[PDB]
Amino acid sequence: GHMSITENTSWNKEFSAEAVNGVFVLCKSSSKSCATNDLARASKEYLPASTFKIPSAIIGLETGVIKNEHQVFKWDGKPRAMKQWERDLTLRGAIQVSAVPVFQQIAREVGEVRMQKYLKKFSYGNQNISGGIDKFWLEGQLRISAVNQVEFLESLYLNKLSASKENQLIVKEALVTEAAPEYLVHSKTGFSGVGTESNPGVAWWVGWVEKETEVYFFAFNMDIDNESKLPLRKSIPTKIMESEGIIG
Amino acid sequence: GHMSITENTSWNKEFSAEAVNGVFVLCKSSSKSCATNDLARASKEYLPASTFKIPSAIIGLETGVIKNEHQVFKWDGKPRAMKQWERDLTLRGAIQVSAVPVFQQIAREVGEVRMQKYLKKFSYGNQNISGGIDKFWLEGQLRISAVNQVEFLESLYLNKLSASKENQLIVKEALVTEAAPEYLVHSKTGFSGVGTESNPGVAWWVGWVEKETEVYFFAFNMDIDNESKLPLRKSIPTKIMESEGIIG
Repeated sequence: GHMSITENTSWNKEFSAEAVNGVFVLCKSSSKSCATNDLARASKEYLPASTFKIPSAIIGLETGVIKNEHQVFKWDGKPRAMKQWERDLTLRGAIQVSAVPVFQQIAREVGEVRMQKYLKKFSYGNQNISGGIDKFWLEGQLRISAVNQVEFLESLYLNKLSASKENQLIVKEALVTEAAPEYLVHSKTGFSGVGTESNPGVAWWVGWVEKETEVYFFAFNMDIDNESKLPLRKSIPTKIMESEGIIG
Repeated sequence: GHMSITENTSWNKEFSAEAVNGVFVLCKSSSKSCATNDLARASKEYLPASTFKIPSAIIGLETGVIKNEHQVFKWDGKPRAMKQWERDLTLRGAIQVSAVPVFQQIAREVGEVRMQKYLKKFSYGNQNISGGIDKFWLEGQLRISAVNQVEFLESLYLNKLSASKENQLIVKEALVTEAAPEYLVHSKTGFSGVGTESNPGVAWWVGWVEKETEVYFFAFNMDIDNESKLPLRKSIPTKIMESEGIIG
């Protein structure tokens, strides 16, 4: 891209408090003005986990696998890994509750050939989908950096991905997580799991904030080996955005 | 259209509690299953006031007067009737804070001819934009019923208005007023003024609620001659919707 990124070690204060190894990337207006606590980690690539439901939803719409925004994903009554998935869901519903089996079936119907095509068009991380069509974003070799997330979300915000504008808009409405008269957040979490010995998992929070006529893009990730640390994925970025005057 | 509407006089309870003359229309799934406290008033046409900045936004975008969803509406410094308008505004911001001058200006640009044609394509009320190219929906001759509002909003929800799908989606995102996992409200208020004792003005609340995989369309209006009653345009529909198990 044409990203211009400045390291700002003052942000590390928010991480040391809870002994978190992670990165926050925050861009005002565009990728031409980004800041981070850690330039090295900003460009390091991790498993996307549920953040991948953003490209996946757009690819589902583009291919016709998802017929339109009113598509209902019916639950077959068989056990699913979380109780909050054991129910019929809309597209927004499935994204918001990170309904993995819904997106596993989307991925299967999209198929390897089309999936590869679109991750190339989107410049989505290392674009490596190998090893199983219904789990490459969960435990396979797909990797993306915080910098790449921000660039990808900026394109989405601008309707500049190689997808119809209407498909980008549908997926954006599905990502709205806070709506006030002059404060709108689009965001998505992810969590790969707790990893293995000496190879922690990754937790994500990515999105953008529209406050007045200003827009801020963000991507956070952190190493995680314990599920009780999970809420830090939103609290640390929230604190940093508060200190910048974005939130509150 | 094909609306099927049943009168249920029990709802009148939440009106008489407050000495309000008004109507509420509430439809589950589609206009094929609607209910109201008062059939006659449901079809009676009133000034849309700020609820007109839904069709006018679409018209704005369809005509080119609004270039896209990222257009900024620049303030000029000159006073406006309220403080919250004295600032630049996104399309969303202006809808959500209900910036009359922004929309006055949009109407002027679209002009009477284009406005007439589109209000006809949209079957919007009595389609009378007389005596105020920039005032017809606030003081002029334009009238629309609760039933018509509902049918219009369902059209918008389904992307079935005579406008590109993308413009419908742009305006829909601007109407989001509440966003939770599994609960999404799109909505828009209106007021027109306190009028007289003989001829009181009207207050509106219109929109839809997506809950689980269900959708509910609503339109409320009421007679209003005292500004202190203005929040009832929300509390009465809210109480009716709660008792239907909707406000989760």
